[PDB]
Amino acid sequence: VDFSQNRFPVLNTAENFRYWKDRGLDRLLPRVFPLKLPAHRRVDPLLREYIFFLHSMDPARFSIRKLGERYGLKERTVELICREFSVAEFLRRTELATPYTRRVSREKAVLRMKEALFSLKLGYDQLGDEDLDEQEEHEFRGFRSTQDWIQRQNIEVEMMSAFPLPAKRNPLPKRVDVDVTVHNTSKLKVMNWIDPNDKVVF
Amino acid sequence: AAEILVESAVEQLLQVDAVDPNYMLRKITFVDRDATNAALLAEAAQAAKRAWLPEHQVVPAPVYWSQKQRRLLDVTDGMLMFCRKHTRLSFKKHHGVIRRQKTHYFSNVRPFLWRSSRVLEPPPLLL
Amino acid sequence: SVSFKNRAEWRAFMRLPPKSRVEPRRPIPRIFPWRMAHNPLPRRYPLYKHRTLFLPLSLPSYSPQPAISGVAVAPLTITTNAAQLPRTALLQSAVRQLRPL
Amino acid sequence: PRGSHRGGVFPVSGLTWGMNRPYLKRGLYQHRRDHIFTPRWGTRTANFNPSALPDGSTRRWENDAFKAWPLYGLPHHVKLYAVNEARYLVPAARCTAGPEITQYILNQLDPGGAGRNCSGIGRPDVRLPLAKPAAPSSPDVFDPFGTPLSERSRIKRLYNLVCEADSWRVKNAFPFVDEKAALVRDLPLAEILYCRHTHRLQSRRHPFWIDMGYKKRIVRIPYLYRRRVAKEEAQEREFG
Amino acid sequence: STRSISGRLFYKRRPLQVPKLKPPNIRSKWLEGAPQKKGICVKVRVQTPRKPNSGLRKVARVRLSTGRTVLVYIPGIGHNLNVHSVVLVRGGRCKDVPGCNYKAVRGVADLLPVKNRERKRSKYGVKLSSEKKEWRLQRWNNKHLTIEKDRELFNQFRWMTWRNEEGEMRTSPLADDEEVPRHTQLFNRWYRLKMQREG
Amino acid sequence: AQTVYDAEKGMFVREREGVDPLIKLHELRQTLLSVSRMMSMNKQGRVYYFRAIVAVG
Amino acid sequence: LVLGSNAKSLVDIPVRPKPRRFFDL
Amino acid sequence: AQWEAKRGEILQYAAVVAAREVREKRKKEIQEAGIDLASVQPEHREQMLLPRSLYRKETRRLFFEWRRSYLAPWRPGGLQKLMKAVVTMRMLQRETR
Repeated sequence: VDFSQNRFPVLNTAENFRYWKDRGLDRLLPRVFPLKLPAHRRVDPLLREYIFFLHSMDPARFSIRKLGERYGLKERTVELICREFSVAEFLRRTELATPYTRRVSREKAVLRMKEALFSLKLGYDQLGDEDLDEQEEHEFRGFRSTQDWIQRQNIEVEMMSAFPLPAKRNPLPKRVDVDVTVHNTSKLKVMNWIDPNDKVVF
Repeated sequence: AAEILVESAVEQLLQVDAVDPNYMLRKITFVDRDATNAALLAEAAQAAKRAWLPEHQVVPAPVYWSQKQRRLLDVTDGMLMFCRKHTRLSFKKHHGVIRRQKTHYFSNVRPFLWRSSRVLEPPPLLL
Repeated sequence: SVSFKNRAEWRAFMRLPPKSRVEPRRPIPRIFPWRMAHNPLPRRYPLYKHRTLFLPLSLPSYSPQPAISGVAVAPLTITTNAAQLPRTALLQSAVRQLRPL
Repeated sequence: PRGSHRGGVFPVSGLTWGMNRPYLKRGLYQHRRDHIFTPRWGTRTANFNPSALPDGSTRRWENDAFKAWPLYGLPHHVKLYAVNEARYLVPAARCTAGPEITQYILNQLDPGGAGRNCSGIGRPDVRLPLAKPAAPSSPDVFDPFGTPLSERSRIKRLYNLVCEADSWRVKNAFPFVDEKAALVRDLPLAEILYCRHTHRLQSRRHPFWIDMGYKKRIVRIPYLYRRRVAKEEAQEREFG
Repeated sequence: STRSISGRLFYKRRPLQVPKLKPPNIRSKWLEGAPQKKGICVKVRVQTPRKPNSGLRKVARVRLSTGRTVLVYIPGIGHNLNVHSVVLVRGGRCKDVPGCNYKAVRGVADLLPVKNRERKRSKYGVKLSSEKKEWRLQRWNNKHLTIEKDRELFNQFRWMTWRNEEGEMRTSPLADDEEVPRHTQLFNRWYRLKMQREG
Repeated sequence: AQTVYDAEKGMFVREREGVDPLIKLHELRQTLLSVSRMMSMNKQGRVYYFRAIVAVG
Repeated sequence: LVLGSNAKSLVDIPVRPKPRRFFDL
Repeated sequence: AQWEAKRGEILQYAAVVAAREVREKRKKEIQEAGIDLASVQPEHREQMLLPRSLYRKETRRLFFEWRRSYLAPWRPGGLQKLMKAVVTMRMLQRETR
């Protein structure tokens, strides 16, 4: 079972960092991985209609946050569900287009096919499975996640001591310009250009 | 937690569920000793005001003005002749690969850069 | 009610009112501060795989961060995404906006 | 860039070109997707349906669809998680240093605390599958009420690893000895470029002309097929 | 590797010590940094290429507008250049002929374009003939061909409900002397569309 | 004698001396970096043989 | 070396234009 | 579940009705076209009167029309109608109270 010179049986190791990821000639095997689908397209359409009804009826009592809390979804997912259902209902009731005549992009057509096959195989979910407020979990999320961009280093070289070491110089947040609208009407939009470095503010 | 607490208090005071209301509880006071927690509760109460009280309800300015000028239109069958196309799907017909990078920058990018700082579209104004 | 039997009638209906050829007439295009010049787009199979925006958070502070109320706050990973901020980071962002200054 | 490619033009699939090769001449051949890895996550039908009623009997799932659209929470997933949970908790289970170090090891294995969602394994008010049963936690202090211990929730990281292992699961003689054989096989470029997509070339061609090429193929390939088949049939008729 | 910047006068010494190879395109130095120059043919003749090659290369000594006289190769098959003929000259090296570093642009000035040329026309100044233009349109009048699989499938599936070009319906499968009919809405669609758009 | 059956090939392949038999040749791969036609001279004239460079890992 | 007929171009029959059936929001 | 259980018999009856309807329609179309069936061979006549394409298409069309009529109450409007009615009734009760 291989050898380790030190005892640290955890999942946070270079060996276990990206677990199951090929590290030899098997990197050239054409493996098939599960396809990703949106939650607002995974949940059942009847659940979508129910959420849309609740929100379009009482957006205060049936808030986006409350709907997501009850049905195990995210606020963005609930918003997308409501927008899509409202668009579809508007089109259907105004008799502008059927669900199979609205011109869409190739990507959205492929997404529709993906969800159709997902429902035919596994069936639509009857409840949401997302999390309302994602957690601070150590996971690989692309090459950008594997390094300290500010320090420009992937490895923290440090000495061994039993006593405190000098603290690291902390970064200072970048002071970038922003535009903040201050007065908008049907004719004119006025926004204040802010320079966060200007010392005399008045 | 603050959102849940304040929303539950509001709903119970409004007796939303009851078909035969029992108006007994009329004063609910969230007392906290930590400044941060009290401020978070105050923020939750402010959001609750925005959601419930019609006075404090807010709307993006574009939506506000569009709905203020809202009008009812009469669309006939002949008015949608060119709102529909021959193709079932839409895709970009040209790649975004620039043939001459410096010429493109000089002709189509630099002339519109009146400042060298990078600023995003402002968030909408709430009315 | 108007019937657009041909494209000429549609153009006539959609045409904006005439404007002088001395004033600005065409809107200035939007420039996004992350794709100012190229607009990458995908040009290689698979053409429609899922692409997720990731903005590194790294380590905004390297010093011991005391707990806010009871939440640890102190960082535990370098892989956090700034476009998918966690609970405690949002809590810090909210406390900063409430600081008295 | 602009204009035609000036220099060496190689197939993007990585397959060689020649008289008896997959490609006759040099080229990119980006439209030839049969030379790259495209999983079949949908269904498949046949040209003909023998049955007298259109019941959709020809439609069938593709083999790759079972890996494309998996189902989690299966009994083997549960069994694997149970065994792996036992093995993974071995360290905290057999720690005999003190409550402080035990909690430290438990937190390292499954981070948790205020504002966090953990498995509650180390909590005094959670039930665990001990081998030798003991007091939940001497006689003086206990819980005078019933208060049954709550269940323990799963370890999310380990459960996700167990569930995702499926994507990485992989499915005398005529004594004729080969002398013109290779001792260590061979690793061409096509074996890599078939499945590792990020190594392939990104096209500078207009999607309009890509679509036009597809439309031209859909109308011209059958004519070439019929051209060669007609040659063969005319030759056979002449021989007859 | 930093031995070449020793002392105090490095900033003037080292920039002098650098490669001194010939310019990349010095072979065409008599164009004076111009894409091409006009010249007068002072001599027109045929020269013998360096061995092992054998044959005769058509060459001319030409006095450029700058006053310099240079050797110029006449690319293509056949030419009408004589003495006192004006030719446009571009940079191009004919390796066979000794000292030849410039070529003549076909179809410009008194140098007529190559005759009986149909490929690389833009490199010899040959226009697209009207016959070629007409054939590039009449070429895609698609031809109808069958392999008897069309016959099988037509007699098995299509003959039952089929409509002729005039709209007539079929009452019997395909005979032995009848070709598989064309699809009225799919056969020769592109060529028919172009013809109908024209008129 | 001294041959092993390969499932994918479906045929027997010889066992070569000099190679360490412990090494599993089914999990090694090779690439041909270069092959050249060298020449030698003898009494009757010129003799051609070949040289090859191969990477295995 | 038969390649086809080409005698009947089928140009007198017009090609019906595709309908505008797909809605664009 | 009931439709799935009875799927086969539904499809068979749909096939019967489609056969009859297609026979009638094809007879009408041939009569309009002006072809006398007395000259067509009986094996040809049967296929002409009941073409496989039209027969199968009509069978499937009838099957799916029956399915859509059977499952109509759960289209994107029915749930809204039901929930609206329930909420309206309870709101009337509470308003009177």
